[PDB]
Amino acid sequence: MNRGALIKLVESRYVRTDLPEFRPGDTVRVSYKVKEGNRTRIQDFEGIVIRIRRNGFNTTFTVRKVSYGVGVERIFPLHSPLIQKIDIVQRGRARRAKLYFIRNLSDREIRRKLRADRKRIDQDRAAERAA
RNA sequence: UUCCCGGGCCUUGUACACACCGCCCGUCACGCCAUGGGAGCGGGCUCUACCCGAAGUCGCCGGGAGCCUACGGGCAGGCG
Ligand SMILES: [Mg+2]
Ligand SMILES: [Mg+2]
Ligand SMILES: [Mg+2]
Ligand SMILES: [Mg+2]
Ligand SMILES: [Mg+2]
Ligand SMILES: [Mg+2]
Ligand SMILES: [Mg+2]
Ligand SMILES: [Mg+2]
Ligand SMILES: [Mg+2]
Ligand SMILES: [Mg+2]
Ligand SMILES: [Mg+2]
Ligand SMILES: [Mg+2]
Ligand SMILES: [Mg+2]
Ligand SMILES: [Mg+2]
Ligand SMILES: [Mg+2]
Ligand SMILES: [Mg+2]
Ligand SMILES: [Mg+2]
Ligand SMILES: [Mg+2]
Ligand SMILES: [Mg+2]
Ligand SMILES: [Mg+2]
Repeated sequence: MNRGALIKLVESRYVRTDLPEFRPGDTVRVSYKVKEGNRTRIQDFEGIVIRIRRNGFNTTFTVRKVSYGVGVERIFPLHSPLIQKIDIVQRGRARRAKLYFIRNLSDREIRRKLRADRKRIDQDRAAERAA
């Protein structure tokens, strides 16, 4: 038997392919399904992805933002059915996979440390030319 | 005729005139009032140094690059 393939097989029913590719440092908008009262709604969480934790179907990513003077971090399963869509709002270029360090940085310092990833921005623009 | 008691005349000092049985000082005791000191406690104002920093004018850029061309330009946008 191949235990890995069995697991991949169980996971296959839940795997997602509709979400855009992004890297740590990119700024991302996650439209997330949420439950309140008496209804469910979609709430956008927009911020820098500081971490992508890979384990295939089980990979998760972490998005950090400042909300009314307070740092907030959300952890999302990359294949969650509660993510309606993810929008790339900016491409950042980091020089490491985990950006924990920006927790200690001023907004000004972060803006210096993560400059726009012009290579991947151009790529986005080259695509998005629809036939 | 020094002393005690009463008085008369002259004079002298007096913070006494209720007139020396006068006036009056301070502790202590009780009561009230205001202030000072006092481990500290609370608050107001202020000064200095540094960290972060909105809006905004100003200055640079405006390109791996968008839009308007009015194209040796402008706006977006970026930096300070
Ligand atoms: Mg396994
Ligand atoms: Mg199998
Ligand atoms: Mg909301
Ligand atoms: Mg942020
Ligand atoms: Mg849905
Ligand atoms: Mg006599
Ligand atoms: Mg006589
Ligand atoms: Mg006499
Ligand atoms: Mg005398
Ligand atoms: Mg006299
Ligand atoms: Mg007292
Ligand atoms: Mg006192
Ligand atoms: Mg006192
Ligand atoms: Mg005092
Ligand atoms: Mg005080
Ligand atoms: Mg004080
Ligand atoms: Mg400091
Ligand atoms: Mg400053
Ligand atoms: Mg130009
Ligand atoms: Mg400007």
